[PDB]
Amino acid sequence: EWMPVTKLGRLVKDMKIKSLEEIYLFSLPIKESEIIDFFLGASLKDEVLKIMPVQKQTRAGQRTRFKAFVAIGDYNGHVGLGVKCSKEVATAIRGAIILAKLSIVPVRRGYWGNKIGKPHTVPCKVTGRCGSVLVRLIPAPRGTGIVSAPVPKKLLMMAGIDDCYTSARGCTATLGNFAKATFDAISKTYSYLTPDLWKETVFTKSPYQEFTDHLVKT
Amino acid sequence: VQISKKRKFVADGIFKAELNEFLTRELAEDGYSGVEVRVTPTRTEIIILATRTQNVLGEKGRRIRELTAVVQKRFGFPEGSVELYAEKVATRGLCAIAQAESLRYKLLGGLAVRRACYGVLRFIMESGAKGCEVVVSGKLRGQRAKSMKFVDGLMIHSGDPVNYYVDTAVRHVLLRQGVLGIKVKIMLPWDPTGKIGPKKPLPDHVSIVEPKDEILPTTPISEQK
Amino acid sequence: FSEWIDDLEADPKGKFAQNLLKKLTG
RNA sequence: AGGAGUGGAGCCUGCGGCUUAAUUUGACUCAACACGGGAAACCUCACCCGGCCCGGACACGGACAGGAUUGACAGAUUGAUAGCUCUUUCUCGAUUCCGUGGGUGGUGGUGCAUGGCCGUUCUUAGUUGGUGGAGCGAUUUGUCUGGUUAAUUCCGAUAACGA
RNA sequence: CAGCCACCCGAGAUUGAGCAAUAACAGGUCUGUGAUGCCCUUAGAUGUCCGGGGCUGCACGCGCGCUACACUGACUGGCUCAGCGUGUGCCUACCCUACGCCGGCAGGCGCGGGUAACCCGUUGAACCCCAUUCGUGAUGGGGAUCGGGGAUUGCAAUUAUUCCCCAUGAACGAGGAAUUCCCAGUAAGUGCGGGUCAUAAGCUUGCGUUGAUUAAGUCCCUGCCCUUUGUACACACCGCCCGU
Repeated sequence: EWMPVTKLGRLVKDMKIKSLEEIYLFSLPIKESEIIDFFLGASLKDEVLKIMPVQKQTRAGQRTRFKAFVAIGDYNGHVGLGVKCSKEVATAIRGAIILAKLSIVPVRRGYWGNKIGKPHTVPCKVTGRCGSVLVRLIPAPRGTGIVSAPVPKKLLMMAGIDDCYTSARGCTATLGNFAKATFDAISKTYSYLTPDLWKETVFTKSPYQEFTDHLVKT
Repeated sequence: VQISKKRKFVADGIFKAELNEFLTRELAEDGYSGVEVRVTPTRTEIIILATRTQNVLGEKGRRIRELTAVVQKRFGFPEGSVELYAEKVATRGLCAIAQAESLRYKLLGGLAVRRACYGVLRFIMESGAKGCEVVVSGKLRGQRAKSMKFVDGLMIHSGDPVNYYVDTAVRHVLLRQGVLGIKVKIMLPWDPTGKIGPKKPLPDHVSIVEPKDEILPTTPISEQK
Repeated sequence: FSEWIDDLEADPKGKFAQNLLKKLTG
């Protein structure tokens, strides 16, 4: 049984928030994975990208921890990446799944050429950066699939991107930086100002303001 | 026939040790956990605790009678004054001997030693113990031997509470490549009214009863009876 | 299942290290 | 500050060189050398000699039902009272003998393949999660400039808080 | 503030130990293991059997204590007092000590006091309050080195290992550079029960016993820790590495 700890968690549990998009619209930090389980926890698939043993030198031996890099996301419009380090591999994977749920971002999908049907690719060329690793996503024609390395391909497929060209530069052999750079590129899709987003924003009531009475009275 | 009290006490302790050694060498395959002794005027009974009661009994109840005659013949006591019962443990989770033997017989049968250790740790933590550690030492991968640990919960290692709050069990697994040492430390939880754990708390633990919320009086309001 | 996880934690940099790390997910 | 007073100078288990058959070794700073709870004729005896039962159960071959040990005084003599081995054959009744092993036992080795137990770091005051913050990351903070305490003991400061 | 230093009071204003964390050492123990793996085994043995056989053998130094150096005491006795505890046996024969006598000694025989604080024992132990010598010493202390006499568990005590009397008896004026352990019933001097053991201690342990001034501080000689810092070390300075 989920007992919310934050105001956003209370609003989500009490069915005051009707989708993840109202939370995204106000950039509110999601600090409970149960919110993500509530909103997408019927289509989310997890995948451990890597288990990496890191070591800290000590007086009488090397202390070894394991870092789990886990990608998550329903294969439509949402993806997250989580990196968690712990002394136990199972605990690391559990923490990484929780962290990937906490970092799920909306993915903007667009059209390569003409706009028949549902969006299938990235709206424009986006670039993500992480420690000398540069990952570029380029819109591709329908039916080409993901033209990428396996590590960015996993995240692009979990993001719902049907087809996309990619370019990589740097030390992509470091899976963590590669994954974080492609996650940055994916998350920059909705932060890009395209001419279809020039329409003035019609501000609405924030969840904390539109259900302030419910929070007070519950 | 009789001897002074100190010598009789040490002899009874020796007999208890002999009994426990023979039993743990015999019935550890049947999930043997522990033994105890009761003494009545001119009579002595010995009780056992083991997980699989039907397996430890055997067929026709032959093993109990056979072993009883064995101990009666071993220790030279007056015949017919020894009887051995058939009892099961309160739980196999909070007993260090039982879980040590479970790990032992998971190890002998052929299984990744760390899988068995992980399984025993999970079984302990679903049993409700306040914490444990298990150490499996020996030759696992290669010719060198590295002692290997697993801990969960919290364990205390000092003071008087370790006398009753911590149960210690050391055992050996015999393997074709070598002998594996298994040490198990279990921490019983604060368990009054049932004595599965200690009836007394940790001496450093102070608990405060919550204040009771009552209506603060304003004026004397009494009713005649 | 957890057999690979457990045998990996015994020897993180042993002979059976890349094999087990790959067997976890690849 | 010094106090029993150290090695000092005879006589200690003890160690180290110690021929001889072996003076046996195991253990070289504190963390070996009155240690192995070691003041030893015998159980401390491991090591130098001659005998004691083979502690040999499956396969396969012998006199194959009479196969072979204890039989105080003399004789074969590293015991004449161990017939231990002899021309003689001085005694239970067939579980005694030999060969490829076999299951055996070795205070025989490897503690530098392992257990457990102990010593030691270290009986000082150290050690580590969870959530949060920082870093791409290994990691870091918490676990600190100070005061205080026997003490990471607690104050206090404080991106840490709570353990 | 957390605390510290004094005083009133109080038995006590810091009693002493036991346990004692991460993570480790190729530390020790295959001579505890009937816990043991793999080579050495498989009778020309790698055991109890005679115990017959030995660390009780020697040209010097390191390594844990006592006697000693005295007029700080050996010394005749006048003596008044301990604590901890093992103690007559389902193969466990080995037990601590009084009545009468003998003998300097080891012991003896009748029941023997012991299922316990009844028995040892109001544990009549060490120094000192005194009593001849020494009155300032190599001797009477140091009997440490060689004679001879006895008993109780020993099949055997030779290399008297084990327990008493007689005499010839040796440096010994603060003991080498250099060092070990020490804070209040404490360093020490003394006896007792054990692991020792067939009575068995020069070791250790535990116990009392009479019992002490420098010390209430600090970081020098010695170390361990912490922080900063440097690193080409990470098998981690017993590292790494250069050239002939």
